[PDB]
Amino acid sequence: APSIILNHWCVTWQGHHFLCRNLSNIKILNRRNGYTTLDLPLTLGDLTQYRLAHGLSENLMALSPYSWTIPFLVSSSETPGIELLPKVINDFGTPLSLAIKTNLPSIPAHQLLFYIIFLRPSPLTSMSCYARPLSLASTPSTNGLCQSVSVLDNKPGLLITTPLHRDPASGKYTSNVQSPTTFNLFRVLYIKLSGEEGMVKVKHLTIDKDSLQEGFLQLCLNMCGVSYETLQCEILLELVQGPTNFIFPAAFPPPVSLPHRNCIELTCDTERCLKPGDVMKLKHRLLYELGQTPQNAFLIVGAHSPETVWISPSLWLPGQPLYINIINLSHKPLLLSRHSILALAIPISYTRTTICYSGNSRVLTCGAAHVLEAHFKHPPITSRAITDGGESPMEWQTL
Amino acid sequence: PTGTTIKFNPPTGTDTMVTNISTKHQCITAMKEYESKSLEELRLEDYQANRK
Amino acid sequence: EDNHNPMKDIEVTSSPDDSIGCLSFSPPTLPGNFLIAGSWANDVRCWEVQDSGQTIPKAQQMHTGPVLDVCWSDDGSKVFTASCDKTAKMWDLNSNQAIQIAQHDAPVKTIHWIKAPNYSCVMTGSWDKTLKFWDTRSSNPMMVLQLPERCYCADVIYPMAVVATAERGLIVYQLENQPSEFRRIESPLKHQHRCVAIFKDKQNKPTGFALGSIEGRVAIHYINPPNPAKDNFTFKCHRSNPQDIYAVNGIAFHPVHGTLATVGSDGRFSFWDKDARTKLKTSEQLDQPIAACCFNHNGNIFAYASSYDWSKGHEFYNPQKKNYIFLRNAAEELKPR
Ligand SMILES: [Hg+2]
Ligand SMILES: [Hg+2]
Ligand SMILES: [Hg+2]
Ligand SMILES: [Hg+2]
Ligand SMILES: [Hg+2]
Ligand SMILES: [Hg+2]
Ligand SMILES: [Hg+2]
Ligand SMILES: [Hg+2]
Ligand SMILES: [Hg+2]
Ligand SMILES: [Hg+2]
Ligand SMILES: [Hg+2]
Ligand SMILES: [Hg+2]
Ligand code: NA
Repeated sequence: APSIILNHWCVTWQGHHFLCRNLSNIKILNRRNGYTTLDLPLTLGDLTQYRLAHGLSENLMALSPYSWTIPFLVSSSETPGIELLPKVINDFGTPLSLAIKTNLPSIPAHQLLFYIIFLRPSPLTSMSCYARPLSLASTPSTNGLCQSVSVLDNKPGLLITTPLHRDPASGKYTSNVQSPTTFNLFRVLYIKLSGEEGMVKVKHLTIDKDSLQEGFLQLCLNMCGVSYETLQCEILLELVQGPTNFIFPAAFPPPVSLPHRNCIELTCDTERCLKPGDVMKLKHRLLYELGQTPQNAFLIVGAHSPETVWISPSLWLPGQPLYINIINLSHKPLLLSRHSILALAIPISYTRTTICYSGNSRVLTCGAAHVLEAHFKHPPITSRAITDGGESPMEWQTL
Repeated sequence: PTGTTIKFNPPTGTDTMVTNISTKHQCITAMKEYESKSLEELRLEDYQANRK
Repeated sequence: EDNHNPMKDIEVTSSPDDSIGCLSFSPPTLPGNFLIAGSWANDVRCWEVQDSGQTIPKAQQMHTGPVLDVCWSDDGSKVFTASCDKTAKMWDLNSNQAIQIAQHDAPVKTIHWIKAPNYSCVMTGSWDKTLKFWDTRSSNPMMVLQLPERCYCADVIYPMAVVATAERGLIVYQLENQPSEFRRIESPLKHQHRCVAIFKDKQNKPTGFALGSIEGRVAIHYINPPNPAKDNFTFKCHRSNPQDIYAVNGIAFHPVHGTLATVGSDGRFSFWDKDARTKLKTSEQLDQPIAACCFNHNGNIFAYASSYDWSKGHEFYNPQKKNYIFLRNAAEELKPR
């Protein structure tokens, strides 16, 4: 009902997602690698706050069930002859941009449909890191403090506080501590680092236990450009009883651009360059296995940014390398600035490329796999369209 | 005489606008017959007279 | 053409059968939002308001007379109620039990909760020309102040208090150690007083008030302005575009943006910027007066009640006309430009 008709488009709210439609003929120009790009005159913040009012909340993403979802631009199933690179919209200030693959010289008015759906990933409780056994001998002087503690909803946790010393060979920050409680799986609730400059940035973290059941834990942290000799560390862990769906060998940081959503921001490990119209099957270091029935995996999709990195979508399978398929569609070369977002790994469940979504059917398909309808299933919120027509002066007097 | 037994008639006046206009005051307590009572006072005594 | 809800705003379910006199949103100490309404059918009702826009009737208490004001305790466990039955009540929401806490010699028109460092009381203003303060346990008031006339409108933001009476009486009160008179102000409006709302400066400190009369005019008044002859002003509102002049029934400031809403006998609400001295919005015309309005603790919600206000006497009262409370998302429109 609440639409936004502005500059050849009209963002309407069905109740759980947005549907977008061109209002005039779109001429395909400067087609590269089969795709053309096209800017819209609307941002995610215009749709969720500035041009629509969703329920009685200040932002659609402030709603109980929308405060946990990933906004996801996805093509429509009723657009034959038109494909769209799907992408997460993980900022609100950048105008929406499309990547259209079509053979048509032009797209008629009202035929370029696409959605912005709200993806609720697999919960954090289905994923946890794994501590592998090794041959670890106790250090002659113990290095840190390990206190059992309760975390989350009265669950068994572990507060480790310790200095991390830089290995001269690897550059990794390590420490050996004696855990009072034994555990096989764990989740990382936070890492607070304190160097010479103060608060410090983390790439990955592993924890190894010893194979003599002694309770000795080896902490290893890979850092971003931190050159310091000693880091002061505080690490809260959740101890995970019994297997989860995904088992990782190393922990990764929470997503910076989607706080409190369960997904992995994939950054460029090695700096590389891309010529216009060129692809790259970049290989990421991340790996995972299954701990346990519908099937589970990760969607690998692009993100949104002023200079979009376009990502041809893929499904990331247990035990398989993580390839991130980049597709240069810009007129300039693209060098992959380190520590910046290349793709997102979103955990979903499905039943058995070209990611399309049907509005009537409540059906979202990645290739042949069928995403579980529950994931993009939210309650209908009655929102209104904000106009802000006129601000005339008071006609005012004084004594 | 309590309540609002006298018929309502909007008082006439004049104001300036931003130009010169005449006004009608659509509030019963602007009439001289009622100008010492508030709307809620008038309504309560109409209610106590079952004058609904 | 049906003009009951021209803006097509959320409509609260189980609305008061009679005209709605007053509206009050729960304080920020409760999680979520609860709306209280008093009506001329003697009752006080509570609805929970979700962020989705849905409303769930919670509970209801009754006076033996029309309910003219309502408000909450700071902590959100009590609702206080002021009635034409010359009494006020404290409604304990956990227990759904109401008890008398105040006795007046005429209808109680205003009720307010004062949380001070050294004392907590409820302040009642009455047509018996007193301002009284109850400690919610004793039958004897902690304090009684004599007003210049009958209490019409009243507003409290600790430590300030504004009271308007009949015959354009206007007194500002100091509340810091004990409630006490601070200033009687010669009225900036030439007509009957109907509503009043204190506003804060940038420090979140009370610095003045907006006053509304029956004559389509609102006054903006600072207590300590740098330049009174220029900084205190009035403005016209709730008029047609011969001009019809209507009464301003309610004023409310957005708790965060400091902009304000006015509602009037003309059936319209308007949004303003007392600083830019501009008008932000005027609604479409509802088919009956808007009697009361209210913002929630953060200003995401604007509540406004559509009810006859007796502005044309009893001849224009249609008791089969239904009353509504409308909820409207205010987060974006009340922000200044
Ligand atoms: Hg549309
Ligand atoms: Hg993990
Ligand atoms: Hg330890
Ligand atoms: Hg490591
Ligand atoms: Hg890189
Ligand atoms: Hg598809
Ligand atoms: Hg599909
Ligand atoms: Hg797929
Ligand atoms: Hg309640
Ligand atoms: Hg109050
Ligand atoms: Hg008091
Ligand atoms: Hg209020
Ligand atoms: Na090395």
